[PDB]
Amino acid sequence: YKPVIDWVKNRINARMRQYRKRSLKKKNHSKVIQRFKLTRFGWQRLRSGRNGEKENLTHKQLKRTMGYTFVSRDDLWKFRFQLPSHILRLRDAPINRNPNIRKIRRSLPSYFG
Amino acid sequence: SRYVKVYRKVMNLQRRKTPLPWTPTFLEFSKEPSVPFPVREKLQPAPIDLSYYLNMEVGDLVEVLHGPDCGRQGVVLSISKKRNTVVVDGCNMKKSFWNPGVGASLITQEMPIHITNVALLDPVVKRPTRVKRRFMMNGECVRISKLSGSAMPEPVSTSALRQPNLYQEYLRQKALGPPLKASYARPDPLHLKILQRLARHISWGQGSPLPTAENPRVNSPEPMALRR
Amino acid sequence: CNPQQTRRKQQYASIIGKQGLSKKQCGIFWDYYKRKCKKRRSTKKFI
Amino acid sequence: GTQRVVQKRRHQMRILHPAQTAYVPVEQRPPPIPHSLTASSTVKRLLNNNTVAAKEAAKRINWGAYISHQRGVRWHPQGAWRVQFSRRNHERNFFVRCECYFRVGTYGFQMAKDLAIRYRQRLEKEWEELQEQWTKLDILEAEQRAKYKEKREEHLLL
Amino acid sequence: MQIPRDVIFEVVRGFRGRSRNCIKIARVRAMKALLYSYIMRRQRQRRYRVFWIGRINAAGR
RNA sequence: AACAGGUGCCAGGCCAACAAGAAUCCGAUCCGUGUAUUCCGUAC
RNA sequence: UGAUAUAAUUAUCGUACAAGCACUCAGCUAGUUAUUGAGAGACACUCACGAGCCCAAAA
RNA sequence: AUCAUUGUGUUAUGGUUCUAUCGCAAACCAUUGAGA
RNA sequence: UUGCGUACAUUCCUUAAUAUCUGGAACGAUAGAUUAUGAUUAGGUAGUGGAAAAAAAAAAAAAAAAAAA
RNA sequence: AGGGCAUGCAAUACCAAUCAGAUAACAACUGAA
RNA sequence: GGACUCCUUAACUUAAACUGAGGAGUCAAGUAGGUACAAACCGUACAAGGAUUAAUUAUGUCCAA
RNA sequence: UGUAACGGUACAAGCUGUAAACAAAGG
RNA sequence: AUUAACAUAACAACAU
RNA sequence: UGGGAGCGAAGAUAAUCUAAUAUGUAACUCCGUUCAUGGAAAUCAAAAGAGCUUUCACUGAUUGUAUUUAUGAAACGUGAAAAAAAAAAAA
RNA sequence: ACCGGUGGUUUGUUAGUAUUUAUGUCAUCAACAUGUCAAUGAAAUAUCAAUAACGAUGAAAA
RNA sequence: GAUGAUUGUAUAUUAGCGGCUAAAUGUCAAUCAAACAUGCGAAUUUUAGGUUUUCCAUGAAAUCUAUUUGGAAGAAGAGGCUUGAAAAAA
RNA sequence: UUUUUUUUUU
RNA sequence: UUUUUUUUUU
Repeated sequence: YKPVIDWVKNRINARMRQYRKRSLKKKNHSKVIQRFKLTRFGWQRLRSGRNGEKENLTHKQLKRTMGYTFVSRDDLWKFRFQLPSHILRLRDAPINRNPNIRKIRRSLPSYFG
Repeated sequence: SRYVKVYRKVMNLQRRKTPLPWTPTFLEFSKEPSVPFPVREKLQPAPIDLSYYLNMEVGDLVEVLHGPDCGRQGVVLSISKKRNTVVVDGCNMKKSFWNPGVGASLITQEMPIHITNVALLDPVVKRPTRVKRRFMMNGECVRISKLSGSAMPEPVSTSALRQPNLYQEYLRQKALGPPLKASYARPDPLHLKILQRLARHISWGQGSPLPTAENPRVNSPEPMALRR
Repeated sequence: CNPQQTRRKQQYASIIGKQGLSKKQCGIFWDYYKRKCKKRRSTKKFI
Repeated sequence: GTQRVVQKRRHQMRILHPAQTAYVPVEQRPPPIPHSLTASSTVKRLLNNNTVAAKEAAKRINWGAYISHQRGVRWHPQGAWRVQFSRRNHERNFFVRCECYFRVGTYGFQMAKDLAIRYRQRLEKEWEELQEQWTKLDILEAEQRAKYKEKREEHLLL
Repeated sequence: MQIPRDVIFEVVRGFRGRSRNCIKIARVRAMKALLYSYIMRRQRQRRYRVFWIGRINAAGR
């Protein structure tokens, strides 16, 4: 008595596995994207209390509540996985420590180098 | 289910006769290597020629056991040993095609049948039986049936069973291509001969000018000089 | 993943760098040594 | 497929852009300020501080004294003149790397400069000469080789 | 891992039974053997300075 | 890939009914298809 | 003979130490994978073309 | 370089895993035989 | 009153620095031979980063190299 | 393939509603494959 | 959602190595030295590496030293 | 078709089927 | 025929 | 055989629980695979037009069902492979 | 271009391999026991001679 | 106990979503408040074990909101890191 | 077939 | 304009 392996079966299943594996696609949330807006400037959303009681509120507060506000940077991480399709590339200010470009350089006779 | 597609795809490979022909082009590579080969088992019983053992000869009378032709008698036309198959007249007709010749627009042809699906009829009894060979003192071979114990009749002559194969003719015609144009089909030997004559002057002329009415002459061919 | 592989490698290395070794001499490494020699002989082949 | 939107900034109804300058052709470009000067703290703070006192001090500071019109001679934040002369030779197996320093506290600001200049000038010539000798050496070697080959052939003829 | 295997055997040369041959035991043994020398080579100085001071005082007296 | 088999171990020119060197030098015992050089057959 | 020295490993605030495994050796044994992803102020390599880049399956 | 002697060093013997094929198409290519 | 013992020198000799700022934006260059009074340095759990190795297999680049033979 | 080739694998299925056995007089008698 | 000590302080039997707060050091993640014997105290120009060298520190100077 | 039992062979993981390792010469 | 653990033997030592 | 027909639960996810996914998945019975399955319009489209059936790519993880967890080779349309209305009143 | 006969390639030098049976349980059921068809040697058609020793063949032995 | 709810025997019936039970959770192939065998139905774990070569650079926390807030830091967010410097003669 | 396509311009 | 398919004669 010896153990005989099912090469036919094993190879058949492995080919299927590989084929399936290398055929995948992205997935995005529905509810999430149903409550967000993408713009050139950044993500957009609504303010809470819109549908709530607004009796004890001034005009200034009402106006702001009726408005929109950008999504905080702390929450962007979620989107990475939630909304792979939709990607927002942040663009911060330049960071250059070159003394040559500084205003001080103008008073100097020449440039450092 | 979300696995049918892949399943089928995988299965197809089995039937696939990999590798397949592939013509080359400019800056192009083949993909045949990337095609997995089919899976097969080696250890299996060796083949056998059932035709030889059953004492079944071309032109013999047989009857269909199963299939659409539950009871139908015929004459064996062809036997294939490697496939273990036989061809019986007036039975199992499924292969249809366009008429390659004179007649109707459609013609059918008989298809091969497994040897196992047929049996030899008894001479007198007219029932499926077995046949055994017996050798005489003189070396004469006689085929004797089991049921009746009687001698079998001789086979039909091949000249009578010879028939044309129109399926092959249709395949040969298809291999060439679509039908030719009427205009193009028309012969023109008068101008074809002039073109053929000009072809030799162009090829074996060595750049020599063609003959003219005022100068009907042409430079002779030059031989291959040896390296002294 | 063991002392055994070090012994096999040391043994191998001690015989690889030689010529005119017999089958009885090479031992388990006979195939390897033959492939090495045939590989080496490739440079001497001209059109 | 997928969309990749870039972020933008708004200011006074205008799209903010990074600083950019045009090209100003110049007939002759003056020498730059050595970078080594920045390695100290007095200038480092000056540069790192954007203030009127700094800008005024900058004006007063004489930048022209540290400029050296001689290759191989540079200023060091240690308060010295560094002399650099690096060369390699694998053929002759000779590698040289000068790291001479001329301190100010020993000689002076101008004296050191002068001395360094002189030293580099000297080294140049020295190198030149050495190369010129190596060529003749090579030639000689060649000649000896040829004579040895002829002598070897003599024995075969004998 | 701390020490090569090839060197442990060398270092454990001359020790008692099972400790000159056992990788397991040898490890722990060798570690301490090297540690002690490591530690003592730094303190070797004051132990000789005190001896020199004592001999000088003896002589002087 | 001359892995086509064998001949004492790695053979295009040796056995294998059809082409082609008992080729020369080197070799611890020790045959040795092995190193160096060279010739030839091939629509194999 | 003189001087000197508290097996190793993990957890833990704690060398925690009288807690857990191991007599020794030989063989096997625990971070595998982008035809589908990527630079997001706790760290993100490199090649080609350029307002233009890639080209899917047949072949 | 502490064997005082029951230790250590070298070497040798013993123990010690175990691989010599009895095989290689149903696919493709080339060639040949009778009859259309 | 005047004393003395004591832990730690990068004085000497040999190495190392990868999140944009150590001179170095220097020199050299046919693919870098390691700076002699050179400044800061180099204890480390968790986490993070750089670099050198692991005797094997494949590739149709294992003889234009002194002397000797 | 000249010749020969005990025995066992429960076999009217080269045909024919179903339900035990050498495959069942009606009815009793029922059913997702 | 921390172990010892310094100052202030809540609770407790002005008790306990408890329970919980405000702000400094050490350990955690620190070596060797001193405190007789086992992290927390003093000192350190505090452990890349090697050798037979010089120094005001906690602190010592009858013997073990 | 594929296999199990008994017998023979040299009692055997082979071969074989009481004709149980062969008829080769039909005038 | 064959590594280690393991088993036995021979030689080597004197400031004791 | 992850093919087709009958019947068909649970471990698991939702950090317990209902729906839901797993999955019409596993076990049981039957058909036995290109000589198969399928099929030559009372269809789709909307104001143009395509013209039996079948395979691949893109449209597109778009629309839709769900939500506390997922699932989804959707329809029209484009490219490409293979191309098939009927032999026929009898002798 | 079917059909018969001959040869070669790929699958496959890169991948692999199973048929006999001792032992457990009432049964279902589970299971890789024990180097090779094998003294050794390329060759046994080289294993000679015999009483101790020296002798024979073999690259190597009693 | 032994003239009686005596003992003993061939071949038989009740099958786990169960049967047996003069009623103990006693028994059904010598640890049954729910038996044993098989499973491409390819088993789940806020607990807990293990996690394999060197050298170098840099270098933590035991704090906060929320989770009907826990305890042996579970999950999510915030906070905490490479900023600077430190080389000189009338 | 997918992606991108200045907000400046005497 | 900067290209290209070989049998005549089973």
